[PDB]
Amino acid sequence: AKDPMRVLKYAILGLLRKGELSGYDITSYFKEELGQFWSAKHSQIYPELKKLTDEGFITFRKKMYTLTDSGKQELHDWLIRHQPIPETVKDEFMLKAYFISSLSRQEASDLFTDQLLKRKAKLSDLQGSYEKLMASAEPMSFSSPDFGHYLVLTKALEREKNYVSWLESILAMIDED
Amino acid sequence: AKDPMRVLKYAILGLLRKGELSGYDITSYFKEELGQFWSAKHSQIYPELKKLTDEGFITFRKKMYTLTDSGKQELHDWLIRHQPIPETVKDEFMLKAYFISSLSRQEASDLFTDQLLKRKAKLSDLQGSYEKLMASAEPMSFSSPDFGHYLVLTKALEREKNYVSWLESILAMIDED
Ligand SMILES: COc1cc(/C=C/C(=O)O)ccc1O
Ligand SMILES: COc1cc(/C=C/C(=O)O)ccc1O
Repeated sequence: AKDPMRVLKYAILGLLRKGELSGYDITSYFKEELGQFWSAKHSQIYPELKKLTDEGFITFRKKMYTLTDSGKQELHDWLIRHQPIPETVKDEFMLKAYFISSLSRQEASDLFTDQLLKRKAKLSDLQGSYEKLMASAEPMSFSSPDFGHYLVLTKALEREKNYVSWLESILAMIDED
Repeated sequence: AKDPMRVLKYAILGLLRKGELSGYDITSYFKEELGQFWSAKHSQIYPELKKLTDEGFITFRKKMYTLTDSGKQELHDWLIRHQPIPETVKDEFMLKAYFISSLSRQEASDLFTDQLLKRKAKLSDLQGSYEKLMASAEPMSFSSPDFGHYLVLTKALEREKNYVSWLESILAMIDED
């Protein structure tokens, strides 16, 4: 069996791509933006940092961490590797939807309406984060330092907007004329 | 520590909601439609079936399995329970996108174009499954026996369409005028 903390490997190497960071800084990215789409069990971060140092991908000199040439190559190879798209992530709400025959029209309406209100609230939160990012002076483009952050935030916004739209469509079918 | 096979519990109870099924039938739903969004390690199915029988949620009389009144209540309580939306599923491609600063414009174009072609192919596959479902005679509605299947398939189609659209948008930014 392999160590579950290995899931943090490329997240850690990537965070270091632009230059040195303290463990505090790294831990901070996980507590903030990076933890929203690549959650860490915070107990795993320092141990994985140690493993990557010991494997020669990261060095340190507070301790300040940087990529080695080996680390840079390790991150580059992973970025450019093509992998099949993975298996669909288990969405428990969608398993419920699959079994909707076990609910009355009203029960189905209440289940879907609960999910819609929750997803609209999440979308409001993402929209806030997006507006915060976009409050920067430099217009957004491929060359912006913040382009990767823009990519993750716009993906999440589109994702939740699409979930909301789908739920509204189903509610209209549950509430057919 | 709890048993990972417990992830199959409500999938199994739900499959039995409309009446008796053989283990072959249950295994078949997992190999086909249900495995596409709620994947089972096929080694876990029979053991979980046994656990649910022994817990009194399912009975058997080939062995043919049915929900007990307890099982029906167990499925009902889960269906109507409201849970917070869970944490975002780790999408490794999106971690790469977050670190796009480590790629040239051409490298970024090639990465995103690979992902787009793969997602368009998956979408073609979902569209085929959708057309197969919709080849039934009875028009689709809340009251259709197939409404739950429609829900999972349309969700998946919308999901992948939205991913494709997002990728196209990013490719156009990578290829700005
Ligand atoms: C709320 O702020 C953020 C959220 C995300 C991603 C969220 C998700 O994929 O669900 C990414 C960057 C952010 O700054
Ligand atoms: C390809 O056929 C199917 C696919 C799905 C779901 C796929 C997913 O969520 O990725 C559901 C029912 C189907 O019949």
